[PDB]
Amino acid sequence: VRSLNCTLRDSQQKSLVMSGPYELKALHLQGQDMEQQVVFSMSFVQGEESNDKIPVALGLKEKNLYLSCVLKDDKPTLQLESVDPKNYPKKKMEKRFVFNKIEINNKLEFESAQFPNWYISTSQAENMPVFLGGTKGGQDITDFTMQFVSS
Amino acid sequence: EVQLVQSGAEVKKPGESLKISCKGSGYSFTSYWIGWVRQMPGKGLEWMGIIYPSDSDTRYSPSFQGQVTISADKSISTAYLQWSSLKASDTAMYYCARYTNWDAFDIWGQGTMVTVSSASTKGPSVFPLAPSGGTAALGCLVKDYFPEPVTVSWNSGALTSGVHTFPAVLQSSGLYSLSSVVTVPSSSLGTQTYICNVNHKPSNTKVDKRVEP
Amino acid sequence: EIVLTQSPATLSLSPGERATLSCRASQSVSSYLAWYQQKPGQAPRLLIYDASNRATGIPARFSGSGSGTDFTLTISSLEPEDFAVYYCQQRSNWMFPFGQGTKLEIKRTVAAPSVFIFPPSDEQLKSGTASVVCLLNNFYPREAKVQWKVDNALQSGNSQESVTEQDSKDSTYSLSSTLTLSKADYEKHKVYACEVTHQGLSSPVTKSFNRG
Repeated sequence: VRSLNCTLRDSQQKSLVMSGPYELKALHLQGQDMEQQVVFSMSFVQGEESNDKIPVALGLKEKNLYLSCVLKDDKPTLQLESVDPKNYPKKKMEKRFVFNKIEINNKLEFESAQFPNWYISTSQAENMPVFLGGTKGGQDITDFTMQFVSS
Repeated sequence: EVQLVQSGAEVKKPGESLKISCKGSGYSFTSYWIGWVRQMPGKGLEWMGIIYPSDSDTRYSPSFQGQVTISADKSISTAYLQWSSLKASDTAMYYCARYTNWDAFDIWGQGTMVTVSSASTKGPSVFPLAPSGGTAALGCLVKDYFPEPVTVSWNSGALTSGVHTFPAVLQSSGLYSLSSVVTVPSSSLGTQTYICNVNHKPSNTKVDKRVEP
Repeated sequence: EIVLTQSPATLSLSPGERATLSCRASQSVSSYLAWYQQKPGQAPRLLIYDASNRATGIPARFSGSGSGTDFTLTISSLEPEDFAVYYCQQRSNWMFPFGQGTKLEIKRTVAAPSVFIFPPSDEQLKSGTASVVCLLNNFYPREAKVQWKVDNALQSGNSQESVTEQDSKDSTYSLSSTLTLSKADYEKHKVYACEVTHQGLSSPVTKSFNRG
């Protein structure tokens, strides 16, 4: 499987950091405090692929932790999940780990492959969790930019 | 079976360095955060820090930052907690625990007791608490030993009913003391032999004391 | 960061009764609240995760509820193994505070202690020290006052007490009080007395001996 190291920032230029061990939060970082941002290993995985929709998995660089989408309290929810390092990453990732990376103007959206029209989202407020949102274009932010990181 | 097994009890003097371990089994150790928790005698739980064994990403509680070092050898599924200079106030039980995406410590180690004191090891002196209603009490006073623990059995473990072995009390001297007592029928004092078996593994002391009326 | 306040500090109930324990957070956070049980002499273990989910192998009599800052742990009908210390925990960003704990103790009928006094042994006396031991056996509640008297004079500072954990079979406590004197001070006096005050005794009880 092919992977790329990268960071993501929402369209209000908020960076993503580890809040605790299994959740991310978004905040305005600049200067030296930018080193706190999470580095992802974005893998290019198997799945329904169209011209502007590319299936990917989002793991934390050098960690057996992946973003995944599951029902929690009957609601589609974003979580960070531990995996066996002997088996990951792989091309055939389980559906809960797959996101459709979609190009929108000069930005990116990450739609859950398991839950159509549910997206990786951030709140306008500072220091709030990254979550899975069923709206795109409301108060919640569903578009991002990607920055490439050295191998 | 998913489990965390910790290293044995430690007895040290202030200023000494120490490294204790936490071994994971029955699961992918590399994939879960490991936390360290302190419990001082008679007190509650205090989180010290946490480490992700895959890349050794470590976070400390502000109360412990710069005072301890948390590390991990993922190749042998082991997390460590270390001090370069122990204090008498570091005397506590230390637990390691697996942290999960449920925001909980789902599996815990058995604990490592760390005793920090300027006292050196010494076996106990054992004295009778002689028997003087239909019930009589008798026992053994196990005095001036260090460190904990001592074990006390009666008649090589054959006498268990009515036995009470008290928690040790640290005396002002820095040495421990405790009593182990048993209540028996007063009519059995002339018939039955009562012996307390005291074992202090740290000093390899074993004393069988005959308690007579 | 946040503080977790548990109440009551000690909850005294009997097997068969319903228990309700409280945990209140100083601020409301988005992390999941968990409850831990620590039986005497054992490591803590997870009971409940995300306020209401029973951990693997936890019996149905345990349930949890709450939201915002107010959380509750309930045991529908207590079993003897449930008498333990309970702690709540909720992560605040990268800090992990615990509540101060609640001790669940067995309430049983009042039981007066059997009191015994033990003079120092001649073997100990030979070494220059005299330890006089007073035993309070199988009493309930735990609260007890033990006063030493040497020739009817009240003693202070020269004794130490130790108390057992609640008995697994009869739910009583036992207590030792040890008076330590030098051999010379021991032989200067005649009557050694241990006076016990407890709820189960109509008046304080003394056990004593005349040296030698």
